[PDB]
Formats: sequence, C-alpha cells, structure tokens
Amino acid sequence: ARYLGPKLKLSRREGTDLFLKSGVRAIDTKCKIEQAPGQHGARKPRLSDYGVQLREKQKVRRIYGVLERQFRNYYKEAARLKGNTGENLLALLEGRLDNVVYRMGFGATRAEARQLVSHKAIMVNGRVVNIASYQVSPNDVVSIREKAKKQSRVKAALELAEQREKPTWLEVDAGKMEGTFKRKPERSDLSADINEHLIVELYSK
Amino acid sequence: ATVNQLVRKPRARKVAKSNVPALEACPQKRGVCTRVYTTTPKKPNSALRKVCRVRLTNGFEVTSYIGGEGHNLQEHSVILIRGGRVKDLPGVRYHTVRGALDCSGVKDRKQARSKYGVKRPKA
Amino acid sequence: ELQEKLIAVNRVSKTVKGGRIFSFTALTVVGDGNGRVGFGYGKAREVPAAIQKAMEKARRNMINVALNNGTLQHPVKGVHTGSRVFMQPASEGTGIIAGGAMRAVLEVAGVHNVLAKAYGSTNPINVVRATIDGLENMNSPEMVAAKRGK
Amino acid sequence: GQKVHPNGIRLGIVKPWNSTWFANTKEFADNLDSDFKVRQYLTKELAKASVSRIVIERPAKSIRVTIHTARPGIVIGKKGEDVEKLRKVVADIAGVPAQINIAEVRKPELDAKLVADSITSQLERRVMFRRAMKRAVQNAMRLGAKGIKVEVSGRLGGAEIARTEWYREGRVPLHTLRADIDYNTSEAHTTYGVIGVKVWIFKGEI
RNA sequence: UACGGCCGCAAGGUUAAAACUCAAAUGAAUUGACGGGGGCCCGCACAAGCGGUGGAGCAUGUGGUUUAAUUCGAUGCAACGCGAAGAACCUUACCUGGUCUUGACAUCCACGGAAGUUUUCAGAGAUGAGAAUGUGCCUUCGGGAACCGUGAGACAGGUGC
RNA sequence: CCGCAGAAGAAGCACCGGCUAACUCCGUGCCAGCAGCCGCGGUAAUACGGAGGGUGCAAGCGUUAAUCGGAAUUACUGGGCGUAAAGCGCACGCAGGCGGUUUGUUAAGUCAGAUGUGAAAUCCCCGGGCUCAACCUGGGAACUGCAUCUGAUACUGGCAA
RNA sequence: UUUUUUUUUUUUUUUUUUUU
Repeated sequence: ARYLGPKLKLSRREGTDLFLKSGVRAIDTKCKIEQAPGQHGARKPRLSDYGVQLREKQKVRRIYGVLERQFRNYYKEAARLKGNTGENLLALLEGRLDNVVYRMGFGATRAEARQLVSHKAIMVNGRVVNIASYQVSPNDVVSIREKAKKQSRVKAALELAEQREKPTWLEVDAGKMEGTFKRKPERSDLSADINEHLIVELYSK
Repeated sequence: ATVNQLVRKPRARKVAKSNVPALEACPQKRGVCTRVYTTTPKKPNSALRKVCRVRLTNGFEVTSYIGGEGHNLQEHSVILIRGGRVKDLPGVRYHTVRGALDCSGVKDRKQARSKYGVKRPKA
Repeated sequence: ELQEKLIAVNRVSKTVKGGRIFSFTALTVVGDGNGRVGFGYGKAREVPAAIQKAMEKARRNMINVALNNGTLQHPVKGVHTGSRVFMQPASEGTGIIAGGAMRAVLEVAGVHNVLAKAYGSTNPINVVRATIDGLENMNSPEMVAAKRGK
Repeated sequence: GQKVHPNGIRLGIVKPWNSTWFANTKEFADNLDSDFKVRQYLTKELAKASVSRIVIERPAKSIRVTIHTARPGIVIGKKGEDVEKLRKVVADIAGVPAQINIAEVRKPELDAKLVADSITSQLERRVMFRRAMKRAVQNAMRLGAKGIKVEVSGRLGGAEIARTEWYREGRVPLHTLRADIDYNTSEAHTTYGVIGVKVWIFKGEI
C-alpha cells in the first residue's frame, strides 16, 4: 500500500538526511540537493504559501511511510486529544510498530523496518501485531522474535547506530534485542527538524 | 460602466449563458426516441447527426442529441438521457449516453478506458 | 534582528489622453521579538522601492502589545466602518490561526496564540487599517488593576 | 524607456578609450579587420580572470596591447611562456609585432566592468542564481561606488519562459557628463538560450 | 402579474401569490470621447487682398476598357509624382526558354600543376570544336609562392514581415 | 504456528490547466468535442482529440440526481433599515403590545436542590478482550422538561397604601 | 432663469504568457 519507491527520488524532492535511507554512502554523494535536484526549472523555482507546508506534509507522509488513509484516521481521534499538534499527530510516527523498530536498532532503514514487522519477526509482550498502525505505549515491551533476533540486518543497524545519538524517550538491550518507550514524547527533543504545528494548520489552507 | 449594455459580453469566456427550460421531475431519463430527424439547412454543415424527439409530459415538445460515435441509433430504442447543449445545435436541450441495449456506439476505439467503458488492447 | 514583511498592492495603471500611464505602491509591517509591531505605506517609480519607502515608515518605534506570555488577555476594539473587528484569544499552546489576509501584523513579533479571520471584509487594506489602531488603544495587565481599584 | 550611455560621448573626460590608433587614408581597412581578431584571441585567453580593459594602442601599427585583467600572474603563467604565445598570435594576423603590456584589475568590487563578470559566472551552476545575483551587487558596493542599477534579460527560467528583471541598490543619474559613472554589459547561457546583463554605476558626482 | 372575491358605478384598486429558472449590478469616486459650452485666447483658421487652378490643347501612374494573358502592395489627419533619381543589355518583378539544385562567391586534406597571351569556327547567352605562342621568384631542389586544377567529408543562400 | 521451495504469484485508475496535483511532442480548423464556477478551440488550441513521460493515491481513481458548504441569512436562541430589499402622503378610534414607582406584602414564573423518569448501542470519556486495527464491549457519566416537595427573595405578574 | 448653424458616418480586429 505504501508505494515502495523509487526511494532516493523522494529525497531529491522532499529533502536531506531522511531516515528512509539512513545508512551507507548515498548521503551527500547521491541525494542531489545543491548539485541540481529539479534540474529543468532549477535556474529559478518559485515557492507557495500552501506550497511549503504541502511538502512538509509530504516529508511526514514519505519519511515514515504511511497512506493518506492513516493521515485521516490518525486525524479522527486527534480531534478528541487534549494536547498540541506535535503530540496529537507527529509523536505517533516515531512510535507505531513499523517505525519504533528502526529507533531501537532492529533494521537499518525505515523502508526495511515496516517490512521486518510485516514479515512476523516482531512482537509486543508476546503479540505478533504486524497490523503496523498499532502504537507501542510506554513501559509495555517490544522485541524481535527468537530466530530473527540476531539476523544480519540487526547487527548492521546496531554496529552503525552505536556511534549515533540514542534518544532519551525509549531504551533497548543491544545484545538480547528488546525495549520500550521510557517516557512520553516531547516537541523539544523528538529530533525531526520540521515545524510540527504546520501539518495540522494545512487543513485550514 | 452602463449595466443594461455591459451585462451581455464583458470579459469572461466560459460564461453562464445557456437557457435550460422546463423540469417537471428530473432532467436525466430513459428516452423512447419517438421519431428520428435528419434535416434543417444551416451554416454549420450538420451531416449524419440524426437528432430525435422524446415523449415526456413537460408542457412543450423536446429533443436530444446522438452523444457520439455509433451509426445505428434506432428510433425504437430506449437509451439514457443527460443535459449539456453544444453550441453547434439549435432546438436541442440534452444529449444521449447510447452504449446500452443493442446500440453499440464504441466499436473498437481502445482510448475510451473508463470514459465510456472498454477493455485493454494487446498490451 | 528585526522582522520585515509586505501585505498588499494596487495594479494602478490606466488609459488617459493618450496610451497608458502606470504607478506602483505598497502596504508593509515590521516587528521586534520583544512583543513590538508596527506598519505603513509607500509609493515610487519602481516596485522594490515602494516596498523600501513603506518598510522605513513601518520602523517608527513599534507598539508593545499586551502579551502575557504566549497569548493575550483582552480583545481590543479594531473599530472600522463595517469590519468590525474583534480577535478571539486562545489558551496559550495552539497557534496563530488568524486571517492570512493580515496575519503579518501579529507574526512579526512572534506571537504564538491568537485567532480570527477577516470577519466583515476580504480586502486587507480594511482589516489592516483597523488592527493597528486597536493595538495602540490597549491596556497592560497593570492598567486593568487600576481600572478596577487603585 | 531609454538605455543612454554615459561613456563614449566623453573620450577625454574621466572616461578613457577602449582603443586608439592612427591609420592613414589607404591603411585603415586591415587595422579594423585586426581590431576584432586581436580582441577575440585575448578575451578567450584571458577569460580565466576577465579583462576590464582590452586596450588597443598601435604606437607604430605594431600593437601595444595593454590588458587590465584581474589575474596577470596566470597569463604570465609559470613565468613567460604564455607571454610569448600572447605576443605571437595577435601579431600573426596584423603582420607586425605586439608590445604586450600587463596590468591588474585593481579591486573588481569598485570596477568599471568586473561586476557583470560576477553575475554572468553564476549561471554555470544552473541552480537558483537568485540566491547570489543581488548579493554580488551588494558585496561590490560594500568596498566602493554610491549607486547602481542592473537590468538582466533572457531564458532564465524553464521550458519556454523569457523575461526581463530590473534592480536598484542605490540612486543613478543616468547621463551626467561631469561624473565618475560607467555603463557596461556582459553575457551568459543556460542551455535554452541567452542571458544578457546590463549595468549603470553612479560611483561619484565628479 | 392573475385564474378566488372584498370593494368600485364600470375600466380598476389590494392582497405581492406562481408556473418555473439562471448568474450578479445600483452607489461612491475616477475616466474624458476631440467637443461652434461658458471664459482666456490663437493661426492665409478667417479678415482686407494678390496671383490663380479650373472649360478647349498637352506630360502621365490607378481605376475604368477585355485584352492573347496581365505585378503585388498605393486609396483621408498616419499612401500622391511609386520604392524605379531611367519596369526595351539595364540592381528583373514577370512572359519565356536555357540550366542548376553546395551552386554564383568561400574554407579544412588529398593527389597534382608554372601564370597567361592570341586567333579561327559554332551558339541567342550560359556554353561547344579546333590551331599557334608561351613557362617568371626564392630554391636546403626540400618546401612552395604568384597562381590554375580534378576527388573528398564538413558545406553556401533571401527586404519574409 | 513449524520445516521446505520460488521474488516468487498481487494493481490499477483520474490523468496531466490553475482548484489539493506533475507537461510537453503534436494534431483538427470554434472539425469533432469537455460545458462545473472558471477556462478552452477564432492556423503554432498546455487538460478537446492522438501519444510519450510520469503524478495524485493505491482497491482504490475519477465522477454523478442534488442541498447546505466558503458566505454571514427568517435570527424567542443568530439582524440588517444612506444601500440589494430598506419607516409604506394619512390616523377618527375598537381589539391588542408598553403602562408611573416604591413601602408593607406574596411566591405562581426566577433560582437552588431533595427524589423520581430517560431499563439497553449513545453522542462525551476511560478500561479492556481476540495477534489485533477494526470489532466486541465493561465502567463512569451527562440528558434544559415533567412530577412531587424543602427553600431563597433580585427580576416576570400581583395585593394593600 | 430664450437657448434647433443640417441629421446621419457597418462590424470586427487593436490589446508583447504568469505565480509575487
């Protein structure tokens, strides 16, 4: 359903450092920002007021990999929530089952991660819940299953993320590969560089 | 700046202007083709486009267009009616969708895809 | 580190004797990050020059709006001919959902929480000329105390 | 609605010649065929640093070519093997020798030409030249001058798009025959067609 | 506006209903059409006058004559003596035929050559068939010039507005 | 669910102005055609009509018979009367709406609550149970009035003076 | 607040793309 690619194309129209392709080489070598991305009109593009938010929509839709269906069925219940935009909508994208697995180090890309989850490798306290819109609440656990536990893909996530920032809101054991969300997300350390509030005000045009 | 002169022809090029008279129920229908007409000399050189009339209780008589391709659009048939008056045509106020029954229309024109409903070529 | 934006212009060019005559105008605003905002108009022979004559005019001192701290406490009367106008505060956490037809009057100082779009006229010159004169007519948190005692 | 030269009309008044020579009644014609030929070789050999003034004197029809280029060291080269080529190719057409004299273009910021050789470089990147154009003007005027106007014409967008853009960082009295003004132009391309730039630089009042 | 009547002496008053339809405008405020307003004027505009142009005879391009067949574009302030200040070699429109489509002019390599004076006969001209006399400057006799060829592969143009 | 065996076996529609959205190469002469507000085609038609690329989204894409959207509008709860539409020359009295304003006074409406109704899927919120999104539900709640009464005296109505 | 010196003079097609 999640369109699948060409994947590096998305980076040449959405932007730089995307978790889509976080690993090996193709960063600054091939992602074609400042070189010439939209080559034909690159002499002069012109932006728009809806323009700048519609590609920040795009950012959030394509970095984590989700439908417009989810973008309306997360909005449905968000309309009851008590907090701000970047807790009622954004915070959920770092914490749905297919996207938490990369944050912990069980797959080296965000397009990898969803596909390890959909292939029955991952559980949450004993539940194989590959219905991947399922969002892992704080403190209840999440693991890779036994014969998938130390599979080549996990190691090449762990020995590459080792030098990188391990963020404060969740934890993992790198040697038995299991973890949870340790506290609630906050719009002050969540580490997406986006202006959060702007995906929800885009529905006001 | 002088409204009963301006109102006609200022600046727009889609325009509203249409005249769509009578109603009685709804404008879409099934259309007994009542009698077939092939005639009436004009500067638009209007060959083969054989308009028909429609027995509908409306207060005055009414007429409808061939919609598109398909020569055998026969006066005993009861295909479907919708609005849209092409500038080519006096007297008419509606055009057919003529693909049901025995009528065919679309003989082999592969480009129709969802537009009228057709299957794929040698792809 | 002051803030500079435009909001409106006229196509102002006409038939005469005679061919065609042309002119070039603006309407602009400026702000300081410590809750200060201002406005004004210009004209020139050239378009980015009618912006400069405007924005040099918007730089006059910049009114300190009563902002305590991420929102504001009273909807001041932006009196005009039929605009009306009245803003609607919001509870300190939700954003500047106001009329993008004028929003730069509140955006240039950073103000995170206020809304209302342009309630009686969809012409910016009307909801601009109205907003800045409500903002100069305001009262501090400290003034409303005196207004209701001593 | 006009383009009105300040220079040219004024050869002896603060604004000195592009070229000057004295050829007689039946000895001009070849001198004129050589004044484009000698300038075409030089202005392609010197392109690596431009030439503000490509000055053709001819002291005895032999040609005293004075090249105010912003890097003379790269046309002295590794020490004077280019000079040798530089004094032969323009003398090969003219049938006489060539008195090659070098100079610097003393600060391209304040110059009578080299502002348009900022701008027309910027197009060799093909991406958002708008980031740098009006900034280059800014930068130049920060070491010298007191006003400048700029006009740029050409294919500077995409597919079929062709417009003209005009900017003013300071006041320009268009023609004042007493003043330290200049006009200049330069050229650039972008794989769709031309990009032709123009300037007026009111540097001083006298 | 009528299709019930309340009134009215009839015609009408008063209810402001409706079949069906169809796309925005009144108002400010600003234009200013070339304008025998009022008012300030002004010019052979008109004055007072002068020498005429005109009707018959000539120099001559439209149109207009049918002529074997006809060259655009000219048609008041913004077009007259075309543009042609030489429409019978004539700077070729066009009527014809002869000819070509690198043509006529002009380069980059390849293999070669001395450049020309003079006369006879054909052909409408371009072009065709013969006959005599001629052979330069350096000069590594290498390389070629002054200067003519034939084979290539790139390859030439015009008021079209 | 657990071993083998193969990326195997699963995807396309609107299209492509500008509306949320990515474009040219051409065709046919307001041919033939979209006709919703726009906008398009009057020999160089960006979406008409053929095609080539890629886009919006992925069992989904365009679109439809209509009504309100945005837009504010029959307004006890929400109003314009210089404007669209907009105090209708004119008022004999008959019903009607507003009847002076305070003390001693009352509590029928005003308000506060006692207790009842609205057993069960709400709408609003939390807690779970299937692998689980769904789904299947448990818990807490809030339902102007109506009844039947304990109060409280500033309005709505009165009684006395 | 006397202001008739003639009444009339067919249509078009002018408009150097656009977001600011």
